Amino acid sequence: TRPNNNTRKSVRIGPGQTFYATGDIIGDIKQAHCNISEEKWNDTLQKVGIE
Amino acid sequence: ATVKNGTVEEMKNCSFNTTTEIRDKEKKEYALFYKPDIVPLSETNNTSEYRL
Amino acid sequence: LPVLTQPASVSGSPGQSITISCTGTIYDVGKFDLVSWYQHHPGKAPKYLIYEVKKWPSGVSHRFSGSKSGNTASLTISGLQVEDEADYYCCSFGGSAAVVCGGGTKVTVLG
Amino acid sequence: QVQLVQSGAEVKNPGASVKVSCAPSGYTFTDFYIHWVRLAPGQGLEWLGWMNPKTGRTNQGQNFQGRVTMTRDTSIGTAYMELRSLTSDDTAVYYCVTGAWISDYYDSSYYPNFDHWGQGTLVTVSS
Ligand SMILES: *[C@@H]1O[C@H](CO)[C@@H](O[C@@H]2O[C@H](CO)[C@@H](O[C@@H]3O[C@H](CO[C@H]4O[C@H](CO[C@H]5O[C@H](CO)[C@@H](O)[C@H](O)[C@@H]5O[C@H]5O[C@H](CO)[C@@H](O)[C@H](O)[C@@H]5O)[C@@H](O)[C@H](O[C@H]5O[C@H](CO)[C@@H](O)[C@H](O)[C@@H]5O[C@H]5O[C@H](CO)[C@@H](O)[C@H](O)[C@@H]5O)[C@@H]4O)[C@@H](O)[C@H](O[C@H]4O[C@H](CO)[C@@H](O)[C@H](O)[C@@H]4O[C@H]4O[C@H](CO)[C@@H](O)[C@H](O)[C@@H]4O[C@H]4O[C@H](CO)[C@@H](O)[C@H](O)[C@@H]4O)[C@@H]3O)[C@H](O)[C@H]2NC(C)=O)[C@H](O)[C@H]1NC(C)=O
Ligand SMILES: *[C@@H]1O[C@H](CO)[C@@H](O[C@@H]2O[C@H](CO)[C@@H](O[C@@H]3O[C@H](CO[C@H]4O[C@H](CO)[C@@H](O)[C@H](O)[C@@H]4O)[C@@H](O)[C@H](O[C@H]4O[C@H](CO)[C@@H](O)[C@H](O)[C@@H]4O[C@H]4O[C@H](CO)[C@@H](O)[C@H](O)[C@@H]4O)[C@@H]3O)[C@H](O)[C@H]2NC(C)=O)[C@H](O)[C@H]1NC(C)=O
Ligand SMILES: *[C@@H]1O[C@H](CO)[C@@H](O[C@@H]2O[C@H](CO)[C@@H](O[C@@H]3O[C@H](CO)[C@@H](O)[C@H](O)[C@@H]3O)[C@H](O)[C@H]2NC(C)=O)[C@H](O)[C@H]1NC(C)=O
Repeated sequence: TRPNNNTRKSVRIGPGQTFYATGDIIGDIKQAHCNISEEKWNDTLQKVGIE
Repeated sequence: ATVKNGTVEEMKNCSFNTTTEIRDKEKKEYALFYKPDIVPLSETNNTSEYRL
Repeated sequence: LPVLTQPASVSGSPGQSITISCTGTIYDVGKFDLVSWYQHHPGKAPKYLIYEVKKWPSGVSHRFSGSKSGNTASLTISGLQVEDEADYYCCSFGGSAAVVCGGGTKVTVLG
Repeated sequence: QVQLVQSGAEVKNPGASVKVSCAPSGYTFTDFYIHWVRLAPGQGLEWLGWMNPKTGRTNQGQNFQGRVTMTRDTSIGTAYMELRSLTSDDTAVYYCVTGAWISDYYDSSYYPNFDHWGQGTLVTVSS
């Protein structure tokens, strides 16, 4: 997950075409990441080692 | 806009001079940019100057 | 600010009841299950007695039943006594990046 | 249990500025958010802004942008706030209050949960 709540900030750049960019970021800044289950990954390591 | 000692890898705010839809009315604009993506313009003391 | 609705001064005798509705807009109140009330007891600073819409912070009887109703937060009160006289606020999450509250309902308990 | 204290009363003319200070105890200063609220004589309370002891990032209510100001320090462990352009209305008492727990991996600043409250700050303004 990315907990920052990004928003779009749209500009018109060059004739008849539009650039998009990250806008003024709302809320408090937080750090993006991933999450995995420690018990099952360790068990899966335990099951892989025999192979 | 930098949490000077944060355990964080935030994105940077800079600006730039934008050529509007008409090619001879230039105008400034700004937008954020994720931190790896931009290279400093110079390896010198040009701590202001930045480029994609 | 968009102050929420609140029945201002409805009340009864001991053992009577009131009903509350905290209506905002379609964008603020019911987006998350995060609603809090604060009891401005007369003569002392406010006090914390609703959490998570349907939970009480500390050990207190769950008389003031919590319910989710989307655009408005509704709660039912019953089993009161004369000593329950106090002013009860209601607060809710209010979008980027703030909270909003109501006008406060006082239990003007009679007798 | 948490011990919380505010600065005392203050006197100005209407349209002036006010400053409020707060400092908690019972928990390490870097682990909780700090908020402020205004308590009228019966009108709905105004929530003004939230404060982060770690960062200089703060937000304020839709009434107060451009009007409020806030700073904080870590070593002494104090929270500060400043509002400009006071009114006869905001003779209402201001309350420092402790917010929710701080997390890096998910956001919790906007949680409207207040567990510890101060004893009030009464700014005075009159014609
Ligand atoms: C991915 O992944 C990731 C990972 O990496 C993740 O993340 C994650 O997530 C999760 C989920 O969300 C989360 O969780 C969270 O948490 C929080 C917190 O945490 C922890 O911690 C804590 C600590 O403490 C502190 O504070 C206090 C106060 O509060 C104080 O007193 C203390 O002292 C501390 O302080 C400081 O200082 C010190 C000094 O010494 C130091 O040392 C330290 O360190 C600090 O700093 C803890 O405590 C907790 O725990 C607790 O709680 C829980 C819950 O509740 C439980 O379960 C447990 O058990 C515990 O309990 C306690 O109490 C009891 C009573 O009875 C007892 O019995 C026991 O024994 C104990 O004592 C934790 O662990 C939290 O908070 C949260 O929760 C909340 O919210 C919920 C909803 O959501 C609810 O339900 C609950 O209930 C809660 O609420 C509560 O609380 C709050 C605060 O805390 C408040 O505000 C409210 O109002 C309430 O209140 C209550 O209580 C109180 C007391 O406390 C009272 O007073 C009142 O009256 C009432 O009653 C959650 O759980 C985590 O955090 C995270 N992590 C990180 C790292 O970030 C993620 O998520 C993923 N992803 C995604 C997407 O998600
Ligand atoms: C993550 O980041 C996103 C942004 O990317 C953010 O979403 C935005 O949230 C804000 C709230 O903070 C939203 O603001 C609302 O915008 C509407 C737009 O109104 C227009 O459009 C509607 C629908 O098309 C029309 O019906 C309307 O007439 C307008 O043309 C505003 O209407 C909202 O203002 C009202 O409600 C506010 C309270 O929510 C009041 O403060 C305000 O005064 C307005 O109330 C008045 O009007 C009401 C009727 O509308 C009336 O009943 C009341 O009595 C009062 O008189 C509000 O400003 C914004 O739209 C969101 N943007 C997008 C793209 O979704 C997320 O909130 C953010 N999430 C988190 C968790 O941070
Ligand atoms: C990213 O940086 C740029 C500047 O490099 C920021 O834009 C500028 O922000 C300042 C401060 O808010 C603006 O100045 C203010 O203008 C209002 C006008 O009402 C004035 O009342 C204030 O006292 C202050 O002077 C400035 O106008 C603005 N630049 C432009 C072209 O509008 C931008 O906000 C930064 N983004 C983030 C997310 O920090």
